[PDB]
Amino acid sequence: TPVSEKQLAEVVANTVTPLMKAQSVPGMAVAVIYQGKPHYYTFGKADIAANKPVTPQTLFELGSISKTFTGVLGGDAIARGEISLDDPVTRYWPQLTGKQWQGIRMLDLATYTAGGLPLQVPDEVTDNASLLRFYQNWQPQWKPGTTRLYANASIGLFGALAVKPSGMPYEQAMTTRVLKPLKLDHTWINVPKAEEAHYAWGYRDGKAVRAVPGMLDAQAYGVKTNVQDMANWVMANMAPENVADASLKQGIALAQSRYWRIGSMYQGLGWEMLNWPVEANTVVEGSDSKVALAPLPVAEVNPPAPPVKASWVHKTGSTGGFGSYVAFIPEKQIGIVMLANTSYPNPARVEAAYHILEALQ
Repeated sequence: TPVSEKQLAEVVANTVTPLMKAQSVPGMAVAVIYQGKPHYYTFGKADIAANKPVTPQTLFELGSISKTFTGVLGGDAIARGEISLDDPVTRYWPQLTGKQWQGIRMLDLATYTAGGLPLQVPDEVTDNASLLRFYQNWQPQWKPGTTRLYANASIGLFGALAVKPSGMPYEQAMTTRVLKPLKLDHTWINVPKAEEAHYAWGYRDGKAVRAVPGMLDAQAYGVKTNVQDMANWVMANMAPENVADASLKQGIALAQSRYWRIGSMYQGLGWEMLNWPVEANTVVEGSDSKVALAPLPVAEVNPPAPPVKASWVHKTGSTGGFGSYVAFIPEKQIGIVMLANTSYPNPARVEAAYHILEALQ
């Protein structure tokens, strides 16, 4: 169904406007990838009190969508020959001597199958000495490679260890190996003073808020970006054949590979996938925290299945004051980015995105 630019504009507006009013969303930046190019639509305010509108230059906090960058950076390191997903975690952290770590691979850290690592690294951890103490003391509730339990303590460590062989700190490795080659020049972990004027304000219970530190925060949920950079990020991931950097294109393919199957979903590195075609209720009913935070049994995909073009590839992300979502279908070469300055229900994000993409397929 060939939709015109005019009809596309109407499809987006008619879906986004009622959503924002029902969910009390202050502002939203949307990007739709259709017929080889990005289409931008901006709504509302970035700063309500100052009355600043949302523009394609407005910066939003990505939340867990930051994990897709971690997965690709890790994939790039594997493609360079620096690390292997089959290597034990201890190969990259010798001081981690606890015997409970035997059998736990880099793959397990990256895909939340280490055996029960908790959602977050505790507040007590304020340095590297205490970080080690935490992982050394941890006792697995399940055997490695049997149970998926979404955790920042898991993927966060994967990201920190994956960049060790390069000799660069995580931020520097991400900039040099992923951001720069893709020309994502307005994507930050640390927003410079010159860019603070573009930084949107997040809202929670009417209160204006913005992200604060941690330890493995950059690896798990510390990325800030505008809708233009995000659209290009989605384009590189849905069409890696067009990226020149050889290790990066392979890294993108590795992040979308299928390592485990959990019911109707498949776990990649950062990215999560479902076979296309898929109905909305399957995708929507899967985005509920009750199911998203639960420890679920996994089915090993061995060897890992390469990227399947007929897939619904996506990732949700939130912070105290922001709610974002990204979804794309490679077979159709269509995708969408929805960045907002309020954390509204994930099922609502999925429903809206599915509605828009359904009109383009």
